[PDB]
Amino acid sequence: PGYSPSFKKPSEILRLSGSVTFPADWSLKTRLLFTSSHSFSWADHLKAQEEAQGLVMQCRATAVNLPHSIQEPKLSTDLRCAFQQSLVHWIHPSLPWVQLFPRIGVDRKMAGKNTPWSQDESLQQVLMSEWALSFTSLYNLLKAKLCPYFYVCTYQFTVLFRAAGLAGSDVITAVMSPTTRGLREAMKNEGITFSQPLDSISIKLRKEKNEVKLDHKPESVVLVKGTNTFTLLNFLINCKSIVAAAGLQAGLPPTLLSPVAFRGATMHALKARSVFSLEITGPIMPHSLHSLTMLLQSAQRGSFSAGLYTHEPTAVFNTPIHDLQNCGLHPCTVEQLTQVNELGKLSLRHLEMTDYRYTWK
Amino acid sequence: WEPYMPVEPGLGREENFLSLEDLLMSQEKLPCCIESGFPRLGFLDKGGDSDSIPEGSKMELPLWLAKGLYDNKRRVLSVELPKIYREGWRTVFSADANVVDLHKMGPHYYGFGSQLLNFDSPENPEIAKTILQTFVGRFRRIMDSSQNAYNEDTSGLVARLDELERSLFRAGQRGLNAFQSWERGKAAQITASNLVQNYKKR
Amino acid sequence: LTPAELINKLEEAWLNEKFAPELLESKSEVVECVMEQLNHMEQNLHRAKPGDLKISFHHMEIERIRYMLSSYLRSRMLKIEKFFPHILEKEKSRGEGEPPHLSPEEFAFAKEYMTNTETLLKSVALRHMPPNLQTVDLLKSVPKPNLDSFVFLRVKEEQNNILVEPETDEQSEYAIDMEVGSQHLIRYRTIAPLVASGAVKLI
Amino acid sequence: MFCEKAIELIRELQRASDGQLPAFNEDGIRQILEEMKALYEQNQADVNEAKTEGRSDLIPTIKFRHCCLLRNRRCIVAYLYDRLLRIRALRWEYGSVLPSALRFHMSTEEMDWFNQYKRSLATYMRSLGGEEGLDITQDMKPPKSLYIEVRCLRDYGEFEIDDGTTILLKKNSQHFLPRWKCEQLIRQGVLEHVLS
Amino acid sequence: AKKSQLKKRFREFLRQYRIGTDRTGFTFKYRDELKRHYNLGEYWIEVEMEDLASFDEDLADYLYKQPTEHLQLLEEAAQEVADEVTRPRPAGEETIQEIQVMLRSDANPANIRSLKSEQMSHLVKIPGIIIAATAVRAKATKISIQCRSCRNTIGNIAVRPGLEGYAMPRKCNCPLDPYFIIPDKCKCVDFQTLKLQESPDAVPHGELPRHMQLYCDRYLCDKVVPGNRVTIMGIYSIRGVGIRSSYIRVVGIQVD
Amino acid sequence: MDASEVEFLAEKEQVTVIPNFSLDKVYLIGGDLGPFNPSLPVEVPLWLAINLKQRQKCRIVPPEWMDVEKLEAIRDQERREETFTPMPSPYYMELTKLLLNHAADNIPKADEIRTLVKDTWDTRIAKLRLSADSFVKGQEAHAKLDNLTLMEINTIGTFFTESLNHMYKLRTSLQ
Ligand SMILES: [Zn+2]
Repeated sequence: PGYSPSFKKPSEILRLSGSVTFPADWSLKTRLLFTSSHSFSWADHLKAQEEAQGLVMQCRATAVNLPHSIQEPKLSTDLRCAFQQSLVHWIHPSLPWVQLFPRIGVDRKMAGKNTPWSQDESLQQVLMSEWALSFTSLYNLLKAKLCPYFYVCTYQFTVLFRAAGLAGSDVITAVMSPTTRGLREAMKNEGITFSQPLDSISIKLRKEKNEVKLDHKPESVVLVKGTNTFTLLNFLINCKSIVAAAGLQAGLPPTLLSPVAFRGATMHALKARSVFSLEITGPIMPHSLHSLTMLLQSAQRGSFSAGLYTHEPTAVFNTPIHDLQNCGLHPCTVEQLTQVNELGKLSLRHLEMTDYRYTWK
Repeated sequence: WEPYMPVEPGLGREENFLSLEDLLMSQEKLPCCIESGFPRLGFLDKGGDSDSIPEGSKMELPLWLAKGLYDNKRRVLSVELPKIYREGWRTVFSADANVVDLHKMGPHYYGFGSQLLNFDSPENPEIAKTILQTFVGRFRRIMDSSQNAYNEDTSGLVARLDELERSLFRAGQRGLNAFQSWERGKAAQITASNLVQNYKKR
Repeated sequence: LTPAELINKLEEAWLNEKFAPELLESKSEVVECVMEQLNHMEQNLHRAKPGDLKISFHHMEIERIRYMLSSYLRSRMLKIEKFFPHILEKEKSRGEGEPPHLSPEEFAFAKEYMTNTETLLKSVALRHMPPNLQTVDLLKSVPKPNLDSFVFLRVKEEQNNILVEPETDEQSEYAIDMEVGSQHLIRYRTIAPLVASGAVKLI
Repeated sequence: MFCEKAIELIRELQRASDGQLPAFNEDGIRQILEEMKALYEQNQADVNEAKTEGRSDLIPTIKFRHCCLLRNRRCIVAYLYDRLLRIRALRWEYGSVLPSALRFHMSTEEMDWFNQYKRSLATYMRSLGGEEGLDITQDMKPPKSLYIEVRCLRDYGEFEIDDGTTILLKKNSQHFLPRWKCEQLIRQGVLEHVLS
Repeated sequence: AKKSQLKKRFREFLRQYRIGTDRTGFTFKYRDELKRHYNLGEYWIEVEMEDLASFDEDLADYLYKQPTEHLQLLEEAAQEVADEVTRPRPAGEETIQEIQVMLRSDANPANIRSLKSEQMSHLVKIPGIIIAATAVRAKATKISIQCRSCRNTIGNIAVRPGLEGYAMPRKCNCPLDPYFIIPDKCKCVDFQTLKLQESPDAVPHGELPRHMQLYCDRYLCDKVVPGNRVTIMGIYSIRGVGIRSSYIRVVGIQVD
Repeated sequence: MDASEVEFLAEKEQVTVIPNFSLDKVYLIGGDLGPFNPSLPVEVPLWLAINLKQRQKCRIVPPEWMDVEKLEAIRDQERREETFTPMPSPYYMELTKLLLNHAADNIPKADEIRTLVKDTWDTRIAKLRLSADSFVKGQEAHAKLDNLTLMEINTIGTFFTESLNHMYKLRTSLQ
């Protein structure tokens, strides 16, 4: 229509054209990511009955032995109940609007929050008294072999009490990772017998320089053993540097973590979410990780991979140190935790299981 | 469209084999101690009369030689940090980073500081942190100087900047001039390249 | 596929190639279709009687499309010239079922360029070198693409649960839910498959 | 010590940052090669002495000389590659035929490399599409109009168009030619784009 | 009041002045300059006088004859425009800084011996050569006073620019004159005094050159050293029976 | 990506022109050009409109969003929300510049339009500068830049990305 009789419409041209078990890790993970070829959808949409049964089973220390392999995980009530049981821990301070697990080097998430204990003093004293009672009850539970271990997380250092028999030891132990010279000297003047395993006054300062080199660093780990743990408990309860007096975490008592109930405990749960991949967030203790691996071995037919994110200031807890049936742990977990610490200042970063064989990285 | 495209230097602990700037940065000398003597190499030391360098002597070897002869066993050579990277200057840098003169301290500060991490030392976690915080603290002034400076002598603003920061300044200045020339309607002219004009000057 | 969609695909390929640190997948089909359409339109314009405004319209359109095609091919050529050894090594170990990254002409050009560089370096320097030191591995000398560079992107198809900085837990927020039509600033390594599958456009 | 000549050679290149391919330095390369040969001979002699007569103290000297040799090779390789990079741009800026001024500063091997690069580029251009290929070198800026006003800046004899008629390019003369015929002349420096 | 209208007109001048033609393009000249200077850290601009005349001849004519109030209004308008151009400022820089406006023109310069008494409180342009200078002292702009007896506080008092003080109140609103200046609650700026000498050629035969005292403030300090030829634009003002010393509040310097 | 290329992408929007010549339908590779009837609107790509106006063969009709009241509303909205806001066109600056420079006798009240577009541009650029500063200060790894046009990105690009690359290299070296 108007064009010369050789013009081709643009569209016309185009028309024409392997160990059995992994080594025990005593560090505190903060996030876990499991990846597997098979589906993780079984750990979703848990019914009310399953959650109630899981909570009751955890509180009553019931051991669950799943079969060697499961082909219909979505129809297995035992597996989901064991999952809900494995996602339960106890924390003493119950303040829902304040983050409490990561206490070292966390100020962005602690900024701009309603903290009445920072200024008021009677409230701080009440919180301190309750914390002291909870700590004493937890230690008493540990002594009678009714609790395997528990963590104490201050805003400067972290302690780990272990029962008699765990990690190859034969007596109650205690590990303080970031210790300072002043704190150590204060411990010496109280009867505690510890042992680090890792101008004339100016000359004395020079001598202290070799001593004060690795302070505020993971190489200042301090190991207390035997009956000295009781005096350590009393000293920590009566110490004046556990609670910060200036900053964001001013007046907040240290956090207590435990796998079993104690006076003042608050039942908590870990967040699980499947995307195949499965994500679990929160304070991960070794028994939780072992139970999760035990469940996923049967659910995934012995084929999955795990990526572990670790809390660095608790990695030195793997430093070697050398009747637990009522402690409230699975016998397999007790067997695994009663080993000799192989890792040193190092934590697991990648775990892979193929054909029921573990190859940790 | 830049006609000439030389090989970019490699930031971090790894260099580029074909980079000219990385070939000059490693030339800078670094304090070293000869843990095991170099026989028949005493001719290098003009003052030394013997033909062999004795054991325990101290020399300022270039960075490339120190990297080549270094071994974790520390039986052939040991490395001492330069003065700028020790605690005394690190605290000064932590005080305020916009007041120092990183062109006289060292023409390549970030690159040499990163290369120092190849040699093992108990102070590397602090050196890396100091370098990162220095860059973070000096970024904002570089951005403001580069963006907001039109038709003005920039020799006063780039006299205290090392080569990486000078390259960032050039990037900012060429990102500003392009927009300013577009708004003034001078970006619609077909013009010869700078290389052709420079050749014509000869 | 209308010709307009072909032009839009050419524009998208051009923009994606400009901002990518590596050499993206070849799109030789679009190149050939555009070239054929331009070749036909040249004669279609030539036949028309002089003095017609349609001549101006079509010639302007042809000049407007040829520039885009030339720019895309020039970007590909520059990327090939900067990283010839790694590209050639990846092409040698190419597995069937994976889309090719080089058109045959580009592959021949890369071979010839590598041969020229090796011959020149050898003859000029390596002959007179000490006999022990006369072999230079170009796979360990020529630089490599920086896949950690930050890029701008616009999302076309929704993606959920995207992990930011997968190797570190220092980041406060590690999960990003990308919606449709939003724009983000993120590293190239994180969202390389999305760009490869066409779900994300680099602009 | 060593490598001084190589580092001076590298500095010479680094001084002229904006392309500007300088004259080839042959004496420096010769001296570097002689130094490398002497180092290799001394190193081999020391190696034999430590091999047969049992002198374990000579190993660090061998390591030192080997490192020096590696550095000397690295400098020469980088020096050659940078000159190749500078030479490549001449193909994309000064048309196809190189001016004699630039050629006078080029070595014979570099000239052979340039010719081979030009042939490969031409082959790739022709390979694109049917008939004559799409010349990538041209069309280096977004197009805005068909005809542009230009003015000569020097005498260039006569410039011919496909119509078979030449145009007498005299200084200070203006012609209203189409854009696609003058872009290369503008980029070379023979014409100047005149805007209203 | 008319002050608000004048301030609005100055703001419109700053926001709407453009340079260039539609054949090339238009660029706002003073808004861009204000943004660039404020981001760089230099809080000043150099406003020409022919541009202001071209925009609004009345506004330029009210600056050549009553420079004080009109220059103050121009500075306030510049501060408001600079605040609106860079409205989302980074954290910690919410407060807006004060802007100093310098003037410039291409008029033929006058002479020191041609300054009559009629041209008092008028903008003048006199060349000369600097022969002296003083140390950079401090001049207050905002002061706060407090009673000695009842400790009542009257803050944010403004002090006029130039060599002009502030008469302190007598009634306490506590004996007579109970008010003292609080030391730390004072905002100060730089302050310098120069001496301008008549040019070596404008001096008549058989007569020594005359002098004139100058006043410099804020970014005009430490710009001229003794022995420089300058062209000064400033406000002729006053600092025997009825005799008053006269100085020149400098608002612009062009070092030659 | 230079500003000329960003303009090249903005010269494909649709605008309405009123031609004076007469021409039948033109079949372009990117679409079909409507019949050209004198004193009758026909939508054309912006480059064609600019060429016709420069050759004195049309009369550009201003876009809908180019009104004083709408632009004032947009400017007031932009100076109110902390984050970026949607714009009437993805190429508002290029469209404003080209239309107001090449055809101002047809568009009425051009000066106020140019004064309001500039204010909106200044506010958006200040927000972008704040975003860049906050990104570098916090050592983040991701940012959500919604409703941000291409020219505003081009203003600060090739400087932000290189700074982030160097910061990342200096941030993960011990690893
Ligand atoms: Zn009083």
